[PDB]
Amino acid sequence: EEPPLLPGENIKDMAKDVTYICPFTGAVRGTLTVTNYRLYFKSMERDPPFVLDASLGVINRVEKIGGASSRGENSYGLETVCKDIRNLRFAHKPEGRTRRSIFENLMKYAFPVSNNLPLFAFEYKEVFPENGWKLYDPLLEYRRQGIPNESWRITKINERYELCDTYPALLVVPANIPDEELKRVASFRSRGRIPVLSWIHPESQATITRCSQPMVGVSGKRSKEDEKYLQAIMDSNAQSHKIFIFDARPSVNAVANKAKGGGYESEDAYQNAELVFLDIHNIHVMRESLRKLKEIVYPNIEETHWLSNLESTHWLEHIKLILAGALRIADKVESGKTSVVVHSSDGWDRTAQLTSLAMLMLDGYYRTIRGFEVLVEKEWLSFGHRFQLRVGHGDKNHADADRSPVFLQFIDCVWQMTRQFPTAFEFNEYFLITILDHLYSCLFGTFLCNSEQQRGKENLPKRTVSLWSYINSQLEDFTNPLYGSYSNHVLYPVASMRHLELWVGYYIRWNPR
Repeated sequence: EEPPLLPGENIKDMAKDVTYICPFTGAVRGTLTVTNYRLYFKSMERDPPFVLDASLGVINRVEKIGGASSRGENSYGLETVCKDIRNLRFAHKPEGRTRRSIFENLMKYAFPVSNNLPLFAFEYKEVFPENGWKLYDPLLEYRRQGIPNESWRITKINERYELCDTYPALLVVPANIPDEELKRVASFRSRGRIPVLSWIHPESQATITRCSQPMVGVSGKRSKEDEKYLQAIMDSNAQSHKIFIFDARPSVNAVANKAKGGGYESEDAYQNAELVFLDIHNIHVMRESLRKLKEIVYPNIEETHWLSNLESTHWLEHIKLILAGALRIADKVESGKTSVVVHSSDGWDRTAQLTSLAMLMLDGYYRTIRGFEVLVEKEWLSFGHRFQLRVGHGDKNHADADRSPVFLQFIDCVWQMTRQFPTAFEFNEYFLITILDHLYSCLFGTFLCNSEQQRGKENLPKRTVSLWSYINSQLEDFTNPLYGSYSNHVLYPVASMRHLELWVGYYIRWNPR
């Protein structure tokens, strides 16, 4: 049958008598349709009609299966490798002459950018009541935190992204630090990502600042400005008992960076700071782990060695190290009334996972649907997480080594806390899954581009629809009924291989059980 079309979506090609080789219920012949948004397969040869509907943005690669030298049944066809923790395989009849046409169209519309075409987000013409782009207001988010105040001021030094182009326009720094100062520190911190305020404790004033690695290099080069800057962060605390710096990386990776120009804050250089390594691996290790998870989870799980196989992917270990890291950060702020500086190498992957998770543990606001959206727009989008690069939107280079499931791990971690505290969050699992589905779909412009500056030049608010516009207009679907009965507004999940579950709802949701 015909695939329901969204305003702006059009059919680009369709093939009759194509067979979908379901790993769960056997071959099924029907009609394959390709639009500028989805891949839609439907067969009336079953009751109810078998339907397969996936957004094209989830396709990684398209492979031709079989050739002129193939006889087996359903041996000639196509297979789409998906970001969805699944693969879709279809069989075509050579005499039907549809494969090539579908292959080319799948290649064309699933990878529009590689073909001088626009991401569907720019074609989507739907209109919603609520406007997701007006949801997050920096100046106001800060006002809610009580910023600025006597210890922290707002600067405009980067209002034109001149200080750091992968940072937001407004930045909160120590009240006693001048702009010419920031410029000096911006020179010592990789990519100019200087330490800037992310969150402040409502009562004690302990702060969570974020940044990238210090350009220390093989020779212990220092920065009077950077050192003074961190000192200023400490002098901003009443319970002024030193300051903690959480370096996301394993000790050996931090040293290896020092060898290439980066590094970490030494004991000698920063006398009033204690640095802790959190052992969270790089994007390459994370991509490799997810790959292994997919192999054992789809299509058929080998039950005899599920646990040992899961252990070998290390996926849950990474989820654990990330949560445990966020925990260490929240605890030091809450209980230790101590300020913490968070960084890694570029301060836009692991650093974003840590700040946002600790903030979810510390600020109940972020646990509300609107609060979470603000969290994502704040710590992830505005701060420079390279979504476009990490997901590879509309780009056919499936082997790109910059692609890594960083935001997915984050969302996975948020889900874990949701399992351990069923009444603490106003949103539900469906809300997180939806966020992950649209992270790949490219229906909304929310997760496009690699920095705030970029999203400004592309004028996304005026050319694309915000995912939040869709969500906030049907909150019923994304509202958790248990929310509202949680007094203690500080969460402390347990980061253990015994308390963390593999998110079956996302990684294994395709089996018709």
